[PDB]
Amino acid sequence: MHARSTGSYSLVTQQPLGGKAQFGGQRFGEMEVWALEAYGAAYTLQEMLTVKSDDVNGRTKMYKNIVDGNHQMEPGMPESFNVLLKEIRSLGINIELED
Amino acid sequence: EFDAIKIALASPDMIRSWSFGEVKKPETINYRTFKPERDGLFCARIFGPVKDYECLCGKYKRLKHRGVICEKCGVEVTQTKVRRERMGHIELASPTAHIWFLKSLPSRIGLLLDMPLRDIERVLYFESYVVIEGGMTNLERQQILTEEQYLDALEEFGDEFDAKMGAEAIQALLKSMDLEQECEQLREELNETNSETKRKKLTKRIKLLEAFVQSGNKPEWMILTVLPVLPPDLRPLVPLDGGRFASDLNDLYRRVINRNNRLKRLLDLAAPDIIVRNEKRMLQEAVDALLDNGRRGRAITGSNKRPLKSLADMIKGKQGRFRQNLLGKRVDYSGRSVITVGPYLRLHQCGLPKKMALELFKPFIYGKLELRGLATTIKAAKKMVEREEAVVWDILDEVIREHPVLLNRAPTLHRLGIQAFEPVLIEGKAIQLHPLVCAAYNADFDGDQMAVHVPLTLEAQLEARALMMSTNNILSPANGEPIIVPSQDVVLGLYYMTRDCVNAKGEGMVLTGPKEAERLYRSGLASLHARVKVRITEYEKDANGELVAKTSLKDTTVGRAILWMIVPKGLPYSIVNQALGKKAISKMLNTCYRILGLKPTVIFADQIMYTGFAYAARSGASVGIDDMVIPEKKHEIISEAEAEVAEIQEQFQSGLVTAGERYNKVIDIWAAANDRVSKAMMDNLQTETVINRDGQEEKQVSFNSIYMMADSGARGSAAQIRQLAGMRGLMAKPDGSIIETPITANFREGLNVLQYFISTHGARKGLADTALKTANSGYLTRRLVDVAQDLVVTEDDCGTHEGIMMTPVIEGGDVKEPLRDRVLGRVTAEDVLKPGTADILVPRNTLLHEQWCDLLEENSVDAVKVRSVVSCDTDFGVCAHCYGRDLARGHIINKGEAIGVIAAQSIGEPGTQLTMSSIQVKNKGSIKLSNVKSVVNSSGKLVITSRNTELKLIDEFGRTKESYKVPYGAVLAKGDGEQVAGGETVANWDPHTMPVITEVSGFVRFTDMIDGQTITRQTDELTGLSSLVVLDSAERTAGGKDLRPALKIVDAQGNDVLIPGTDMPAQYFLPGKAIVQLEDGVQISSGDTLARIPGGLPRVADLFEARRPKEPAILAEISGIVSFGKETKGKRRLVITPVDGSDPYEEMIPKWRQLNVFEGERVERGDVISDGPEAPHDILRLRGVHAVTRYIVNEVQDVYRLQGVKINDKHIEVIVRQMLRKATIVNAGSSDFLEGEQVEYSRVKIANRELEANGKVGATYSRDLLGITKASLATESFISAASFQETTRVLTEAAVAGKRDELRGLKENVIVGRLIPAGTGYAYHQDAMRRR
DNA sequence: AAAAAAAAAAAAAAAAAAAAAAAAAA
DNA sequence: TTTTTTTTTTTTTTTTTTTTTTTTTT
Ligand SMILES: [Zn+2]
Ligand SMILES: [Zn+2]
Repeated sequence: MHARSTGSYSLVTQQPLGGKAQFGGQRFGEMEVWALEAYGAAYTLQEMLTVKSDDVNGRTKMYKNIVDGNHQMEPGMPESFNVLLKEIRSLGINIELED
Repeated sequence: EFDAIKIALASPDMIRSWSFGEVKKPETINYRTFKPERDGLFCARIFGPVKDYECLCGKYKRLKHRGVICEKCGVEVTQTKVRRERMGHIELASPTAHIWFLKSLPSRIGLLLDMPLRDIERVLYFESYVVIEGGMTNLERQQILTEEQYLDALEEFGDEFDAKMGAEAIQALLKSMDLEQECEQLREELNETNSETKRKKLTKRIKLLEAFVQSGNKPEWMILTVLPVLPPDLRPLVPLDGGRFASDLNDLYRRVINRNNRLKRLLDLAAPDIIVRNEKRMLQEAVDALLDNGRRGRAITGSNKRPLKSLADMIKGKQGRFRQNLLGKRVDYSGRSVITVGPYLRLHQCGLPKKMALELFKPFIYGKLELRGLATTIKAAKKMVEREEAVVWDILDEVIREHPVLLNRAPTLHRLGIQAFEPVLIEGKAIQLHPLVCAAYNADFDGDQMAVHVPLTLEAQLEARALMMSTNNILSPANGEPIIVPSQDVVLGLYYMTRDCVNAKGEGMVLTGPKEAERLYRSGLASLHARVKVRITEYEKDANGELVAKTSLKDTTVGRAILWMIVPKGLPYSIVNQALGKKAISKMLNTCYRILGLKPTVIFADQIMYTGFAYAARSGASVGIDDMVIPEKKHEIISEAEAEVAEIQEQFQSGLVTAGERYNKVIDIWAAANDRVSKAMMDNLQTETVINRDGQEEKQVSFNSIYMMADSGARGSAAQIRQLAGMRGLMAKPDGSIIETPITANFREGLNVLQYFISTHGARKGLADTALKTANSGYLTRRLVDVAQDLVVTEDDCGTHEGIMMTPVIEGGDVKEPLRDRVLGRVTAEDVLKPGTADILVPRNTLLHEQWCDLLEENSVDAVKVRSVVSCDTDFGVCAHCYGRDLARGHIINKGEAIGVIAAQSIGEPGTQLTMSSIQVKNKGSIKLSNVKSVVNSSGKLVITSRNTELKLIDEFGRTKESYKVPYGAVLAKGDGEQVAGGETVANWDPHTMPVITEVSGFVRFTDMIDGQTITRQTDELTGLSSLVVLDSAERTAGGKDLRPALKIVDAQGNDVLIPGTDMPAQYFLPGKAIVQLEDGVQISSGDTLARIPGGLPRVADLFEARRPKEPAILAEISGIVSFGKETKGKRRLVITPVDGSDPYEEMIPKWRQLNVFEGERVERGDVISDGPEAPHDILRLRGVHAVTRYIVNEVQDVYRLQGVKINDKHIEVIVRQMLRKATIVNAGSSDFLEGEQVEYSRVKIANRELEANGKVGATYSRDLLGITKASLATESFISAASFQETTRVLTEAAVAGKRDELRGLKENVIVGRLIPAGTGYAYHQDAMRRR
């Protein structure tokens, strides 16, 4: 038996830890990702891999919704995309969003 | 929210637009106080305030002053998030080369200027030169120079001529090159030049140049002039626990700033040419190491001697951000434990230990708590819940009132391995899981530890309750069978229900209904089962969706009548009036869903579970030693087998037979004895119950527990019960050869040391094979998913008239898969034409579900043209009508729902379950033949003069129920268009030796037969009548080599006999090593001989890879009269001359093969030449798309059917369509794409479609059958490729292409973290698409 | 009969599954 | 005079390339 709701994040990345000796969380594999993709469930996969494993507004506002009793998410965009985008921008690469 | 990401090349104007300052000084932090430095790596005005709304000078900490900058420090008072976002720049005095294009290999720059890489490398690092605007000089424009010949150029051409060195020279070159003239001259060269290497380099150059012209980029942008710099936060300066500051990117930027500042200072001081040369070289190397350290030669070092980290490192490798944080992660609000049953639960609902509920929903409970105001502050609420106070459980029940959750298993093979359920609070420490769904999870209760997740947003709750809900998941995706079939125990109870004992209590009376039947059963006044007439009522829906209630007496068993109550109204009674095997109950569920929809099925299954468990408990179904019976004949049979094997061994000792033959006969007789034992024990088992009938005696089906178990299909099979009672057959050895001595003993008796030892060899081999198969299946499944990640349904109907043809399948025996199964749920492409001809049996573009399929079946429809995904004309997707039904759902497939992933996953799931003469016609019918070319032999029988002939037995109705491949010259007692009795031997032949049967009759003259040089006279020692023997090429002299052995038939006059249909004589040439039997002066009859011519899972994986076989079965490229060519130039040459087309095509063959076709045969293309393994690509390029697809589906279906698992063909259809997405152009036509250019099919398809929509013509193409892995590599989704084993080449190609990457694709949306454009998000995205 | 282009088969190079003390430069 | 750098106290697979052989045309 083991579970976790809100513990510590890993140093290298803001993801839940694993195992029992340290209070981690269950590991979501990529085949589980494919299965989620197999179902039409879209929001579930996004939030699971994003807020249940990051965005400051997403997790804070989720705390506000849940404590308020609301069950709803502003998906927004998880800043890691911005990290990659500006890393590429540092390189001589004109990569950008579009309309 | 938005659409396709756009990539392109950075530009100095773009750079300064993004940047908002220059870091003109290399400082980072004061390191005396903690404030930063002005215009350092950490700067305030350039980037922003470190703290939240606080000027560095501190003039404005107030939110009222938000946005307005100070003046003491010039710092815009704003959140420090701006520091995370604001880029910067560095102005470079000298142009800097972008290392990525320098060593992309193919280097973009080296081949864009058409220059070797070593020379341009030498020029860049300031040890050479390059001519710029050479003009009227002795120096080519592209020429490079060094110091001595630079001085020579200065001497001879110190005038106007200019030659530069370094990145500045390269930038000048890139500015001084023309695009349209280059395209023109290169196109002319491609048109005229005929050197394949030249053609290759030119097509690459032209594709790059025309793409860059299509791009808005400019070539100098490949040369860096202003260097963007990261925002400081993304290059943090972490102070360790002490007076030390450990990111290397800060060091790299400091070094670059120092080098650039020193270069500026030297230029101001005007240092000599060599010093500025060296400074520029060092700056170039610093920039290179900053971008890519180690891409160049010996890299710079970090701490002691270990390499530091660069931007490529940040992006590349496992630690690279794609592979670092876009992969299987860990998840909060997640749990795991071993699982149990709790059968009293319902499939719409699941168990969950109370403690897990407590910890999982802490924020939820806090929200409800502060709503109730039990403890306002969150810390107090945390204290209350961890104390586990009284009121908290009410809150837990409230939140769990409606809040489904996800249950999951580790080896998530197929998608039911994740599933939504409603928790119920259960004490203890284990998760109660519904029984039946475990079978979908294939998760025994050995101790499997399943995990649990919780959705957060109401939309996710909607998805789970609506999509991942067991109610919404009852049928398999692989095919329509209910995945909720009961497995092993409850099936025993139900089998116990619908089985009769001839005489017991409650035998021989009558009842008015099932209710009193249960009453009498529970009373113990009657037996659980006995033949009894009882009135029952059924409610039939034959009317237009209207119930009709009828009633009548039916003979039945008491348990059967008791079961009748649980049936819903719609179903009839005959369905329950059988023994109710696992297959029988499976089709019971199938009927229930197909007639009554979903909710009645759910309720029916729940009650089936409950009642069957209860009555299995009532059963007392046990097992004991006595319950297994060993027939006494086992002793006698074994004695006979021992005597026989001793006799055969003695015969071998007598020398009559060989050791191999001795062993073969021994194993044969042992197997026969084992079969006798199996029959004896099965007879002893099945009908052992022999008892009074209420009279004297009767024998009925046996009530021994083991036969009830086996026949019920609860577990096991005939083989295992055979092992239990009788001998466990013959075991093989580790080498795999079957062992001569079988396992004489049986499990019920003791097993000797040796038999157990050999059985252990076998079992351990099986176990290791299972482990290896598990690993290989996992890897192959990974491949299948990643190749097919992209495909998604995007359109309803392609409006195409074209589809595949579907028919039943007969290998040469029983039909193995009927038409009903293959055609179900699929939209017809062409209407069905019954043989009431001029009958449109069904419309042309309608779905075919079970009622329509049964209509077709009773109509005896044999071949049906149906829509297929491969024939879909959907641009960048698939049409729904092309796909048909979405199995696991009733309605046709819905828009947007992707299918590639589920298809791959379904086909891969059984990867664990896989494994690592003459004919007697049975049926009665008329005779039909295909590929028919026959003749009546001398004896009057029909022999076939066509190798590819096949016999069909047209049944009485008219359909081909039987099909068998007829070899050449077979013996037929009958002919085509005739009647054959069932069980009459007409199909017979001699498989050995290749006949030389003659088309015509006449004298057989020695036309071109030289004796002693070409042929040899070999005398037979048995009879005396010898036969001329033709030698092979090598054995004879070369003089006789060209001298062909030819047999030309002539009439009585000696003139050539003209074969009907042509004028050529009946010349019958012979190959080498041919025994010419007949001699001169003999007339022959027609069809008369002249001479005596002497897999598992890896197989499926290779078929996906489409790997060429060891010896392919060569086919005819082009139709026409065949003919022989040059001889023994390594291979023999054949040429096909079309009667009107163009002959010159020649094909080499290793003539050691047993060839098929004769020299003077006219054939159609795609005709077998050598026989053996058949490649797919030849089939594609000769037969077409349909032929190869049909072969692949047939083979893979055969494999999976052999292993006993059924998968709908559509999954293979889609994987094949993806596998062939690429193609090669045949002619450019009016299009600009080059002749040999390889392009993805959809691109050229839309291109030539629009071009032909105008007055212009389209283009010619040829689809290419690319291996699955190669196809995965060849994908326009570079973001996928970027996360696929490399970044350098991928991003270079993307930038030079500047490809607007479509959100189309699946992993990419996950990688960037945006929503899937497949399910709900698709619809949402369409709104975004509607917005833009 | 001989020169040169093209094929393919073998080989090998690249990728993927540590601390202490002295000298030099700022 | 202080701090940073340099030197002394693993095997397998795949792909890329190059060489030689074979075919063709002059
Ligand atoms: Zn200020
Ligand atoms: Zn279509």
